[PDB]
Amino acid sequence: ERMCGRMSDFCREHKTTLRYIIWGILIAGYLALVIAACVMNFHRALPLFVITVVAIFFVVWDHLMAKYESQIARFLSPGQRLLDSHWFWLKWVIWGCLILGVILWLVFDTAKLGQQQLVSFGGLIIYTSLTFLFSKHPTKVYWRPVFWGIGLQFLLGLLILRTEPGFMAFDWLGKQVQTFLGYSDAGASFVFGEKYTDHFFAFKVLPIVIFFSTVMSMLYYLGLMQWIIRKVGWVMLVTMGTSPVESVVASGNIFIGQTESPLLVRPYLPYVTKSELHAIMTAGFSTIAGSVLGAYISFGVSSSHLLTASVMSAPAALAISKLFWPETETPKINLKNAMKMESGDSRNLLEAATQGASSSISLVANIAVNLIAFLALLSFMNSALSWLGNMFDYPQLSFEVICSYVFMPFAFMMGVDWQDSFMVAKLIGYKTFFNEFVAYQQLSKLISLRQVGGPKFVDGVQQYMSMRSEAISTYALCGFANFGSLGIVIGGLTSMAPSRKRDITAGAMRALIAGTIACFLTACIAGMLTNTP
Amino acid sequence: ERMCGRMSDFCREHKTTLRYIIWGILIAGYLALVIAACVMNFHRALPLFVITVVAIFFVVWDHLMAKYESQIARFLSPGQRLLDSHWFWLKWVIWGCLILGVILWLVFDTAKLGQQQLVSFGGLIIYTSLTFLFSKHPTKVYWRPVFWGIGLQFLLGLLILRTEPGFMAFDWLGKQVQTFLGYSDAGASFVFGEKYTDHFFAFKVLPIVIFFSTVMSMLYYLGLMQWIIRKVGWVMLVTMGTSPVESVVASGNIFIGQTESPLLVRPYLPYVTKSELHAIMTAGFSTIAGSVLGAYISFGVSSSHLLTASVMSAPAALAISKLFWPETETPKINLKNAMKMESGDSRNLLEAATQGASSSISLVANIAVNLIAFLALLSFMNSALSWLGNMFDYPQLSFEVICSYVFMPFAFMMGVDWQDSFMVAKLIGYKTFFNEFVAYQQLSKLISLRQVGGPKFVDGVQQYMSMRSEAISTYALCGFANFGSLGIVIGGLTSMAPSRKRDITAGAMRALIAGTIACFLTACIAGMLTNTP
Amino acid sequence: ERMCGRMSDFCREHKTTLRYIIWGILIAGYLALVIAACVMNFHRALPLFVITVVAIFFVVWDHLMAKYESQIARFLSPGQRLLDSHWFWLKWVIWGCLILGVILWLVFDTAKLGQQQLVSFGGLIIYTSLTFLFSKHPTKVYWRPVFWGIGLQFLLGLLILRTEPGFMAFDWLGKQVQTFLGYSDAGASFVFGEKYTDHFFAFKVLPIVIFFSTVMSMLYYLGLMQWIIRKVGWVMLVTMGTSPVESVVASGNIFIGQTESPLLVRPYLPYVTKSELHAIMTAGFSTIAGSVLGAYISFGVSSSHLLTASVMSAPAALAISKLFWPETETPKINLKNAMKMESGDSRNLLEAATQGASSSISLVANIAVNLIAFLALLSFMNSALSWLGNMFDYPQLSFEVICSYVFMPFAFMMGVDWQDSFMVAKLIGYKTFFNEFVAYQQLSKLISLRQVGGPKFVDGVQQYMSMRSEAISTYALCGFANFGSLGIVIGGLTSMAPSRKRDITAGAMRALIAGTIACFLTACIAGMLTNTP
Ligand code: NA
Ligand code: NA
Ligand code: NA
Ligand code: NA
Ligand code: NA
Ligand code: NA
Repeated sequence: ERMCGRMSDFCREHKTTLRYIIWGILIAGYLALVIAACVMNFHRALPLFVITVVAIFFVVWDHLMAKYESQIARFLSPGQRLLDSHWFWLKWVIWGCLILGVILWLVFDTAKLGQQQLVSFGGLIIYTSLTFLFSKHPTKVYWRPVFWGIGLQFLLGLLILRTEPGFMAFDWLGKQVQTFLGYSDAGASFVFGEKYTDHFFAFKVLPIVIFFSTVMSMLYYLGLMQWIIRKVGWVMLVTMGTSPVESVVASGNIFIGQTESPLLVRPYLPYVTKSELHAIMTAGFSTIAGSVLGAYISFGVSSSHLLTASVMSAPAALAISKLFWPETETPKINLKNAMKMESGDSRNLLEAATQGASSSISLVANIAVNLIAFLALLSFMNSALSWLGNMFDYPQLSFEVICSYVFMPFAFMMGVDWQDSFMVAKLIGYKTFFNEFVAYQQLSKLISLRQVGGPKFVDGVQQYMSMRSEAISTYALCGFANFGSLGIVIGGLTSMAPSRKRDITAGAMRALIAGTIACFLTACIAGMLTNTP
Repeated sequence: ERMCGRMSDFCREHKTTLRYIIWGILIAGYLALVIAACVMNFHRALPLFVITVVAIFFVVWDHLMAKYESQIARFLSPGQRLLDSHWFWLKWVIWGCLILGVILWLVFDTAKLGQQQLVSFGGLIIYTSLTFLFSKHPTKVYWRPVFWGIGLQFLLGLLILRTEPGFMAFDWLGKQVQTFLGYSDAGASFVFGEKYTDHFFAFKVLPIVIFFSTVMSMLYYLGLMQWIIRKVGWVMLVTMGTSPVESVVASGNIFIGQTESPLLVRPYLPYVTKSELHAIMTAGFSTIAGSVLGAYISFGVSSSHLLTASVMSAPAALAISKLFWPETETPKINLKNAMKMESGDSRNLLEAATQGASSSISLVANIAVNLIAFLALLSFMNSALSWLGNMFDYPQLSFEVICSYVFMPFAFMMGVDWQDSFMVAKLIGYKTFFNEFVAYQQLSKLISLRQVGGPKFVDGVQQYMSMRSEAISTYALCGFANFGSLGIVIGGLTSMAPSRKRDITAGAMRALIAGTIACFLTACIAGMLTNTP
Repeated sequence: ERMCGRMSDFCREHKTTLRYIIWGILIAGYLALVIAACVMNFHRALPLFVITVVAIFFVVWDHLMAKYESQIARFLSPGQRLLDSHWFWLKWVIWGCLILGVILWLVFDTAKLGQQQLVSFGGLIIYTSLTFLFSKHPTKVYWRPVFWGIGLQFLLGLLILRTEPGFMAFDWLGKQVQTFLGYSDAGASFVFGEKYTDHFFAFKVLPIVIFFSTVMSMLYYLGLMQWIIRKVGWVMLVTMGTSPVESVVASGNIFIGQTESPLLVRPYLPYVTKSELHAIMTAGFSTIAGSVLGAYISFGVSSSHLLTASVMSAPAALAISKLFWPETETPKINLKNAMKMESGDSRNLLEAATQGASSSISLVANIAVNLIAFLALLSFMNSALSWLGNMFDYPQLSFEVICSYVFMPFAFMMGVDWQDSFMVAKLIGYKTFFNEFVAYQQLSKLISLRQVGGPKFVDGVQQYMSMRSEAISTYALCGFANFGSLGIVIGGLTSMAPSRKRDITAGAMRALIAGTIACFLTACIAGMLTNTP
């Protein structure tokens, strides 16, 4: 077997030049297909040309920043030194201009929209002030991440809600998610048949959760999910001044659920502070997950708003966390260690597909059983309350009637008009005492009634509300914060870090309240930028 | 933050007087609603007045017994000393009166009802005598728990089956369980749709098991389930003279399944004797669980009888256990340690709801798969037996035909008439070789046919039986004793106490036989008190 | 209790003579029923007489071989010594006759059938030669198991495909499996109702997997599955010269899946060589399991071919394993230790039924979810490829079009005609990138279209292919080899033998490729023996 020995020596001799040449050939093939496509017809091939360009730019970009990091840094140092020399007097000029601009925007845009928009700005001040008064360390507050986290949300809103490019971008992005959730029907129509639509939620909606979970596991194997997380976590780290670990877990919670996002920093969890641990739990309570995103879109909830609320919830969570539990210790973990994300144990892309499908088995089982239980309890609670009410000639008493009054101040401060504030309060109740599946199922009913066009009042009962109030409700409800999830959060985190059980249990309730305040902050900014139709 | 420091000092200074005042205000609110209700209309508010009274009585009762325990005990000591002085001659007078009363009841009530009722009394003597002859220690028998356990069942039967108050109480109690199992439909109609009734057992019955499991976990968090268990376990402990640990696990098995009720005494399991371990396994084999109670009621099985059989099965199990395996050692665990029941790890009532729903996932999965398997095996066994029978011109041979003859003596001794004893024997077979889901599904068929009113015989084949025989069958079938559950019992108990694997394995088969005898004892007492229609 | 003491002494005194007499009475009862049946009517009782005879023969056979093993061995030694004396010149005579016979069979049978049959013989030479050239140790090849493993497949094919007795035997055997998969409907029609057929795959096909899994666990408790495995593993051990451990795991993989068959030798896994570990993984990739056999028959795939492919896949796997990774070490485990199979922990046959049902819960859950995911990915991949193709005026581009060209040479070498080789290539693709559920669902479509009788071409598109090509495809697709199963195999084996993780990971990819080559070897032998209709 001399030939077998020679072939071996060839490979080990020039392994780097063999495998690199192969990729280069593959790349040339792709580029040949693209250029040929544009030649045959450019307008038809435009989306394939755009994708190719943006990918090339980032590949080049990321390559340059990695090699010329030392040179770029020193080239920026003379400027940073000059600013720190004049910053003692220049800070009052920059602050004064920002304040002036906030006043001008209120006077000339918010005040024009109306009173409900001004009230939304007041709720932002009130929700923030209450977070300070009830802070763990009201004298230790670092105010930089509070003002940057609110400013970033406002900039995102302006771009996305108040410009055509950002509006067109997130309307397009939402329509792609709708098209993508239809592919699950091919799998659902074989396992459950052509009559799979006889059981809509079980045989059509839970397959979407399986498919999206499968896709997310493929993007983590490829390293595309980690590539976006580092980009977003760096913007928040360099503006807000937040620690690397809590910046990475916040950007990851935009796409990943609360029980899986701390795995992005699993080795370094036993050494995080009490404030970083609080931020890790707040970020999970203030966001949702991509696996369940398509389920809410299937109900009839706006895809654009869901995507916008999720992106705005990362800087809101860190701003409320750092104000509800500021940092009194010194952080140990550095940037390089936080940005490295130990990828899973999948040898190929088809093994990553099966691991994501197998992991979805327990998710869809718990979704289904919690909804059977919660909705049976509600039916019982409402029969008991009518039994009791009838003893005072008020058999209308319900869980909805009580929540319409208990949570109505929170909705009014988000800028919902008086009438609809009693209908939004009911949804805050469903989310708080049950979950956001229940709440979003009820909101979708209200959306459908309005689209039909029937009467708004029947026998003095309001049937549906405005579109602005459905928007504000979409942001307020976008989070995994509910009283029953407090134990699966504590347990899952202790499992990753058993040495910290004492600290985890102490920060979990404050983190759930901060999560709710974070989602309400997003709804006040949306409310102050949306007009009244 | 001086105000924050002052507010802190106020709370830590008078924490006891702050939280107590709050509860007192809440209590005054409740009482105000009740009194106002009765004022507006008393007859309508009666059930809310009754509930409030019985709760107040027990709260006061339990408070007095806890404080004045030492005084009450000594006040009873002069009487107990006098009785132990005259007990040497007074024991013959009390025994003679009891015997006389048993004879008078047989002559003037049982003999009037008929021959089938007298046979039921004979089966009680025969089942008990066989338990002695085949005892582990026939010379070590302590006879006090054998005669009290039978007497308590007879008193319960008289009260519940032979008085209007006890009959009305348990008929009312059963109708509340029926109303309560309808709330699960609100959850089932969303997850599975309006067509959830196209798949009755899977999409309507298994949601009842989820809902009841959810509710039981809420009552354990509140401490209401443990409060009833201590009351019942104390009556059996003070009459029968049974050990605290086996008295607590028997009363808990009325409400809790066999794999979860030993958790009521998990710390003390490595130190229980061989007789207490046998009793722990017998009690689980002689009872059912609240989670599956509503499933059998959905079939059409009487709710009152199921509840009565479960309560009577606790003193029957201990009487048969102490006769099949008497105590030859000294018990270590005392009363205070057995009555303390380490409650779970739920921080609130909505976390207790989700833990009970999540735990039901594996229960309903195993119920469904065991029924697919058992009913497919039966179809195969019956085709093989017809194939074989046809070789002798008897293609009617079946599993039912064989069991109608093998188990017919056991049914006749419970007081079932000759004809119907061959139909009850088939049900004993289904339970023994399969489970009590199969058996109760078959009994419900027979109940429906009788209600319809068709012919009782068609072509010489009896279609349905009497109502007394459906009652006796309801008691005989109320237990988790079947040959296939012997391994999930051993495994689950070893997990809790790995040091005792050797003892657990030695007492498991004797405990399964004792379980069956215990359920048959209940059916003989029901049979001797029920009249022939 | 003197009588209880005497009865005890009687049993302990003559326990062996008491329990043996009982079995003898039971046996006499069975024999009495059989003889009586034949007397009443022999032709009707024939299948019960045949079964009884074959059982008696093996019981006697196995008893004689166990007692007279030493005598038989020495009686054969003079013959074995004579052969090893004349074997130096007699080896050329036996080899020359075998070769001559292969030539005569090609000239006078294969060449008569046609060109597609001769090509199938060439593919056998080509697939085998490629396995050598790419071998791990091309200079260390022991050629005895390569020629015996191919010869055994050819003998099995001749017997089963080219004689009436073997054809009638495996057609009868397949019809019994069809009858047996109908009993699951009794269980499916109660859990899911009379409308269980509204969801065919979920509510009718997955109950077959539950029932077959239940039955296999009962046959392992009885020791009937281990009794067949030893018989088949001994033939391969005494002909091919393979190690005891890899002979036992190959025969067990005919009936048992790949994640459970190494449990037949769990204690001895830390001491197996690198070649035996490779063979253990190849055998699992080249076979299927009895639990999923009925699911493929429900699609419409031939029962006889599935059974034949499974039996032929055991000697093919060992022949390709020993050529792709020959043995360079010394094996430690001996025959007695490999043939002993530690049976499970079931105390009776009804506990073995419940353990097999409970184990099927995760199997049917993973089957269903992987199919929802794989079929949703396919729908997406095909829409993306049409989007891209349309940029060149070729919107027909699909995953099927690409696989019809990539895998067409592999199908042509198995002897599929030119036209149908593009349709078989699509199925090889489905299996490789997804699984054999997807592939067999697509093959069944093609079978049904042909049975209908419609047009074979519509608009230039071939709709169905020949019956010979459906046969060849049935053998090529009978294996659990796919890229996504590589991680559940590694993990499950490491769990059994954590010390070998390094070796397991190194042989897993070579074992998956060898698995595929093994299934393709079976299809070339089937193809060279099947005629063109
Ligand atoms: Na999240
Ligand atoms: Na949010
Ligand atoms: Na119980
Ligand atoms: Na019972
Ligand atoms: Na296998
Ligand atoms: Na195969």
